[PDB]
Amino acid sequence: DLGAPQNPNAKAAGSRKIHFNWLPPSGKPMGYRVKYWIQGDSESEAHLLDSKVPSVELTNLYPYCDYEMKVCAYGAQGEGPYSSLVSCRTHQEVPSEPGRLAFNVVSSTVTQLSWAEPAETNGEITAYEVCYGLVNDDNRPIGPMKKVLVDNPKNRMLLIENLRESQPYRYTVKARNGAGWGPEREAIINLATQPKRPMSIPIIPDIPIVDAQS
Ligand SMILES: [Cl-]
Repeated sequence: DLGAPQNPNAKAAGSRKIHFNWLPPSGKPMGYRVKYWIQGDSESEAHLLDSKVPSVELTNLYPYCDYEMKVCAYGAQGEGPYSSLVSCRTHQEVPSEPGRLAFNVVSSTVTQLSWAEPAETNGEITAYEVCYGLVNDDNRPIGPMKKVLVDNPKNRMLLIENLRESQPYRYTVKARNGAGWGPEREAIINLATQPKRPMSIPIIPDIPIVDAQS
């Protein structure tokens, strides 16, 4: 009789891969079948992976995601029983870019900047960082970018005042999670060419409003 594979054991091998191994059972196993799924899913949603050796690498997994898996051996009698179930979480990976930058332009020197959360957070987002700087026409920076420091970096909007009139700026936003910073979303805009709309600001502490010429 083919026994259950023994000491099933899984470890994350990145954000998108898990290595799962086990000890061969007694009884002339000819190979193994691994079933794996996202913790919470059903077993018609389970993936089935064959292997000829007592380990596999699971691939094309979701970052920062709990998986469940188990493995059986097969041989002359067919399939033996499955191992006990093991769980393992993939690593976080940096988020994707934030959503496209939205500018609500108030005046020739003031604009609100906002953005959607990254389509793939690949973890929990703990901060955004906004940078901005003067550019010419080739998106060529004129001097250094500035980075904005704020009390609550999880907010997805900023008010920027005292920008240089009739001058284009590049703005970037990136997001951070436990794995670090992802790619930036960039936009280049000159407030002079934008239609203006007034906005209301509550007179309260901690409004995230930044002076562009510190
Ligand atoms: Cl990976």
